[PDB]
Amino acid sequence: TIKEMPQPKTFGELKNLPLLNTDKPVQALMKIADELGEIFKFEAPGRVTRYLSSQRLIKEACDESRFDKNLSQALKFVRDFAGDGLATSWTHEKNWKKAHNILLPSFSQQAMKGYHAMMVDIAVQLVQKWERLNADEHIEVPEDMTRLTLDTIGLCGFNYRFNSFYRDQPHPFITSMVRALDEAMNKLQRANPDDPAYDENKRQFQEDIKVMNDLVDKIIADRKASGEQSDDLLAHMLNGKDPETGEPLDDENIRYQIITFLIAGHETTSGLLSFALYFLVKNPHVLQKAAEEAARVLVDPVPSYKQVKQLKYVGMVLNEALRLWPTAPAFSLYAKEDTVLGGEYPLEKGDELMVLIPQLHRDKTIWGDDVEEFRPERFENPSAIPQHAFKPFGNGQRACIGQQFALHEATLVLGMMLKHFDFEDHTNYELDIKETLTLKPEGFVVKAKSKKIPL
Ligand code: HEM
Ligand SMILES: C=Cc1ccccc1
Repeated sequence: TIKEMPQPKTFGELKNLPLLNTDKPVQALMKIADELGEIFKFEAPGRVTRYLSSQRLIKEACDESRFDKNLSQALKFVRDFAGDGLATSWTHEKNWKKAHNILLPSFSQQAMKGYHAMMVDIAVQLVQKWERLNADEHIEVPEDMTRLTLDTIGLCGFNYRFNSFYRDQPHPFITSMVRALDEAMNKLQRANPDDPAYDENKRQFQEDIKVMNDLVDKIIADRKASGEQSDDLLAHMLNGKDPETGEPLDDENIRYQIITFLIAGHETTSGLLSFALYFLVKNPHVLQKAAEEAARVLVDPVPSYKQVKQLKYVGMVLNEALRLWPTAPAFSLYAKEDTVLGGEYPLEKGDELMVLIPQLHRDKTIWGDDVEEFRPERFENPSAIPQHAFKPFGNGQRACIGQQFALHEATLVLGMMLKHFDFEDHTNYELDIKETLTLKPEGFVVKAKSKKIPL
């Protein structure tokens, strides 16, 4: 029979809404889940969702015959500049399935072999930056990781160089994309959005949408004009046809895909590299085992695709960082039809669910009692992990299309970092996780002492 769902504290007619009026709402929801357990109701004026934390319930939420992707309010705000690109589209929009089918070959593990050389171009620029630091300078870790991931998406995707390692202030496009994301997220905690206080925000948002559209629309038009034949993401969208409908993407949807790759991939991936290096410096025995593998495998001056696939322990480090702090920490679902969740929670068609990934990844019934320890070896026998226990890239057809790109990039870069430098947590850095659409260890800094191995 039916179980009644717990609910966190309420604020009269505002219901639970003021609980998300905080700088770190994911971390606040994790503490609620510790207090209330695997499922709790969350109400706001005019809306409700149910937050899920256990593998037992999230295995069912991941059944695509019963639940489909919902656009969170954050994604609906991002949609104002990401349009109907893949991340901010409903599964029922025609341009979702058309873009999914056209793009999927461009994102496969096999496709990584053609992106590898340009990933090494940007990775070598990061290593050279660090080798050229003076004694006792330091590294700002998320900032350098983000320079790397943005430049790698831009080059590998569309043959465009942001030249982030040549700058203090980013390329105008980046400045506009970052200020537009930041406005979209700030709209989630704005009590009176038509107050004159926000006139300048409005004006600045429209200006940044035009900067992004103008740049990306020109890159697409320049490529079509030159007839330059390439195999990059832009090439495949200009050339590719959906096998189902037989149609290509139009130029406006190509622009939205390019903007989408930039915003979906830049901070997720740079957060994964930042959290990985954080956990290595805080666990020197794990750092040592990952550095030994990098030295044994990366025997040439430039890593090859085949070498990066042999950095097995580096891969487990990266999975263990995604376990503890998955950098896109939540995703939303709706019930396609009335159904019962977990034998005891009846749901009506349209009812929303939220998957709280960091909490899923702390389920002691899956991982055992040491869930807060950073132990990459927990990924040595991955066939033993039950279904839907480990969800940093989302679920099903609406899972991350960039997963192979992100992990090849992060394994290559973290392997080169461990081959080339010893690392010092010179400030005994205290973890402070800043939340935007993604998670970052804010202010994480290290010193890197060169092992003096040439490139
Ligand atoms: C470690 C890094 C990354 C993480 C943790 C991550 C995480 C996720 C998650 C959780 C989703 C599902 C969102 C939802 O259900 O609402 C998603 C979707 C998506 N991501 Fe990633 N992502 C990463 C890197 C990337 C990269 C590098 C790209 C592009 C190059 C990319 C492109 C996309 C796209 C286009 C979608 C929407 C796919 C669809 O719905 O068809 N991501 N990602
Ligand atoms: C479009 C932004 C985004 C960010 C994280 C995951 C998926 C998409």
